[PDB]
Amino acid sequence: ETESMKTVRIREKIKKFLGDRPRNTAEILEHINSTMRHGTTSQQLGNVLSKDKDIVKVGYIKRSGILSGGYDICEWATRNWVAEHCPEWTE
Ligand SMILES: [Cl-]
Repeated sequence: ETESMKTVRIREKIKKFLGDRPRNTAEILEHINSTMRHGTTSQQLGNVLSKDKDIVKVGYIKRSGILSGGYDICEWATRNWVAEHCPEWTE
């Protein structure tokens, strides 16, 4: 019922989802929100992903344009996935 309990539940779902390969924030949000009653927002999810040390940011695209407006897309992986697939990587 608590916000922490929800956040813990969300973290476990995200980690399972990211098991196979890295995914972008939009894909993660769609997955999470497809399997929870209320789910979360892209802003809140970004915070959760950043705060969870088991889930690491592996890429980014930022777009800006006089027509595009601006947006970012971030790519995330589990730390263990990175350790296994990029064994020269460190942070
Ligand atoms: Cl929920």
